Amino acid sequence: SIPASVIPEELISQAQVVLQGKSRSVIIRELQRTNLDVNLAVNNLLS
Amino acid sequence: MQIFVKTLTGKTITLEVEPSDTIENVKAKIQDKEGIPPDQQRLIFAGKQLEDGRTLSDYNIQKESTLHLVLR
Repeated sequence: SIPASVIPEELISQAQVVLQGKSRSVIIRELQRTNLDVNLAVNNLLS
Repeated sequence: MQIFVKTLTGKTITLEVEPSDTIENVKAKIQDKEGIPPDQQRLIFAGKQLEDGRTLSDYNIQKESTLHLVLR
């Protein structure tokens, strides 16, 4: 996976703003799973 | 009643709606304005996905409330 430390915070923040209540760590894990495709990560977490 | 619909990248879509509008009605207004099929839209308010047949009333959506649009 891509290391957490290299994920731009803007991608985490985009997910956070939609997924009120979700932690950064859940979002980071999903972004790593989806190759930083934030749209796919947020869809995955919504479903 | 003006509301805002923010896309995932933080772009604002300003809409004029009524509290009695269903979520499906709101998706059709987004289709009209933005060209996005209702069947591809997920609308989120305070972290929860909104149900197509339920009105804005059922979510206490008010003037200047912000929804989030995610495409599926």
